[PDB]
Amino acid sequence: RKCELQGLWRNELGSNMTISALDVAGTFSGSYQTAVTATNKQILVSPLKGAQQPPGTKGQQPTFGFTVQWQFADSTTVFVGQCFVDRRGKEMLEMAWLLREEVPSRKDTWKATRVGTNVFTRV
Amino acid sequence: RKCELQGLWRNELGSNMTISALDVAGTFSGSYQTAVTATNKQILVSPLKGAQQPPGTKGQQPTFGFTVQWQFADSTTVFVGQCFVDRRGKEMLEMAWLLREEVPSRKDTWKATRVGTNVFTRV
Amino acid sequence: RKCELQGLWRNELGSNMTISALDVAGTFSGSYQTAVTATNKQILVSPLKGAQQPPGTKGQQPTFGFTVQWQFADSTTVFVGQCFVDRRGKEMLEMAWLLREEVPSRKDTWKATRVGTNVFTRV
Amino acid sequence: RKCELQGLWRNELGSNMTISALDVAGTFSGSYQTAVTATNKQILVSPLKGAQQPPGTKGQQPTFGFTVQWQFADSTTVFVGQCFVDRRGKEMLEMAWLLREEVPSRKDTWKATRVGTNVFTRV
Ligand SMILES: O=C(O)CCCC[C@H]1[C@H]2NC(=O)N[C@H]2C[S@@]1=O
Ligand SMILES: O=C(O)CCCC[C@H]1[C@H]2NC(=O)N[C@H]2C[S@@]1=O
Ligand SMILES: O=C(O)CCCC[C@H]1[C@H]2NC(=O)N[C@H]2C[S@@]1=O
Ligand SMILES: O=C(O)CCCC[C@H]1[C@H]2NC(=O)N[C@H]2C[S@@]1=O
Repeated sequence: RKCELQGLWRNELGSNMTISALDVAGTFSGSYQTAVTATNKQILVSPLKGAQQPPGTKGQQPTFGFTVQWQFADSTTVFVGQCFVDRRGKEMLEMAWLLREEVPSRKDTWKATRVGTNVFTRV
Repeated sequence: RKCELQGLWRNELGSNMTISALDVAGTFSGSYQTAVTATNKQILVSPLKGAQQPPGTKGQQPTFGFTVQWQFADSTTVFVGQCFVDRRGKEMLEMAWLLREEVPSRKDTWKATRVGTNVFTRV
Repeated sequence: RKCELQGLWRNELGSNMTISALDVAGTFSGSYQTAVTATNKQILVSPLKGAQQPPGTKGQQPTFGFTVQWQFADSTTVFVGQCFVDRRGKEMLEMAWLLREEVPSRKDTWKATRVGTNVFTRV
Repeated sequence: RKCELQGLWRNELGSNMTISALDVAGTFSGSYQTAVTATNKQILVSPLKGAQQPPGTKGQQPTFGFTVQWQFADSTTVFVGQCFVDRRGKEMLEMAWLLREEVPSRKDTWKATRVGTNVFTRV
């Protein structure tokens, strides 16, 4: 089915992710291979956990989000988004994300969160 | 233990959330009772799914995130953050969030995502 | 003059903007013709006001930001970004933005702010 | 003059800012003394430039935004917000911000932008 989250996706940065089938409650797992890191550590495949809303009846794909638990950094990213299918059946996940760094003190919390967007296409 | 995610939390908006114990992989579930909605629907307790990094050894709490699958809206929120413990042992979760609305077309994606911050204290 | 902000730009949504010459302090003015709106109002050209950092000497273009005072809406947008010149000399402004709605009370501030990204190319 | 931007403000991080009188077009200037920095540089007073919407007639203060050109860093911040007067007449600016780092290449743009919120009270 078009825009099913399950499967292999790639974003404009060259990152890849695999999403599992959805459980009955719309929960899913997956793995994320980022192309880029703000750290200087070697990148390792990392697990993700999320949930997607059940589909409506208006020809629109439901919203979803997940958390990436990076295996090589102390940071955590969450992504939230919605899939779209164009005229030609090409699927795209439009996503926004927040990347949270682990900071030394509460006084540094103001600087801890970066934000961005990604677009994923089906591999 | 201080800053253990498991338990009952409340934010400045008056929202409440319960977080489960962490599984071995640092995955957790929970429920979220928001005080506020951008919709005009009646608020219903909603499930959450997330993951937390394992703790370091520097006296700092690890980062974490989760997804809220709202039971009364087509939207999805993700939250990402870090707990802090003050001089007096009062715990606070410092969080940033993105709220994603389900939009009718890809051309409306630009307007689909709101952003904010919350601070949770232990109930 | 590569990556000189002064001039005419268009982003991926079809929005156009004109930036005036920078004054000595790096402040500038301009106009912004958005292709899209979250309102049901007729879009009208709107003024912008901003500032850019002095160029450094390392071959990297300086960061800059601006505010757009929409003439057809009660909201305000801020854009912040940096210009890049590709291998062929083509200029792109990579920007992130926040769109702030005017809300009826303080309790409503939580839902007031949308976030996104745009890329502009020279017209 | 309740919620008149002109004047002196301090936020929860200890930052101070002075906003000049608004000109007829609602544009303004000012200075910003941040208490905190993501750099290891000595903080220096920095100029801001912004704009505010014309007051409506519904008893709600208009949205506004500004850019801060940090004098001690290569980054730029944009703030966007709205003033509120509480039951006792106390004014608070509820603001969200983006802090854009200058990055060495375009490929690095993804990590360039931090986001957060501040609340200002009249000094
Ligand atoms: O560097 C880190 O702290 C962990 C790796 C973060 C990779 C980021 C980057 N990769 C990607 O595919 N989209 C952006 C948003 S994700 O936080
Ligand atoms: O209105 C909706 O679309 C679903 C409910 C969203 C509640 C928001 C609001 N509640 C809260 O505790 N923090 C903020 C961020 S959450 O998206
Ligand atoms: O609808 C409104 O409230 C005012 C118009 C906002 C247009 C938005 C939209 N147009 C554009 O070029 N980029 C995005 C970010 S801007 O806030
Ligand atoms: O360190 C830098 O790059 C420049 C200074 C940035 C200070 C930040 C910090 N100060 C403040 O009052 N609110 C937050 C958001 S502002 O970007």
